[PDB]
Amino acid sequence: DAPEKNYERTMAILQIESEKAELRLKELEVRRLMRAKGDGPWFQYPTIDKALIDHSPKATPDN
Amino acid sequence: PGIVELPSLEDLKVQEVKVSSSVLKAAAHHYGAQCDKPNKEFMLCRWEEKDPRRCLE
Repeated sequence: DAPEKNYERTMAILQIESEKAELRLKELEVRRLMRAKGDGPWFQYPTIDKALIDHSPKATPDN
Repeated sequence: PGIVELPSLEDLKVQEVKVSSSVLKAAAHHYGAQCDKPNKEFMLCRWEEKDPRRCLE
């Protein structure tokens, strides 16, 4: 093969792997911050839904 | 937390309907038919604000 072909093939390979590595580091930091703060869509442990609440007037007023 | 609130004993004093339960049970239907308006106002307010301190008058 031509030296130019190997040169530009290597540059394309290096760009792809650098992008993947930076994305992996971003994923790790995102996971840590999401677990610590809890506000993202991940690590959202479910709680009790509020459609199971009876809102009718009950038989005793003090409730 | 907060100091709980309570009306004074002069606000709770009232003349009492001092009759037995048989007097109430005998004339229950006439009492329900004749005095519906203040009874139902009291019941609506007592069920609405859920507080006996605000439902005294």
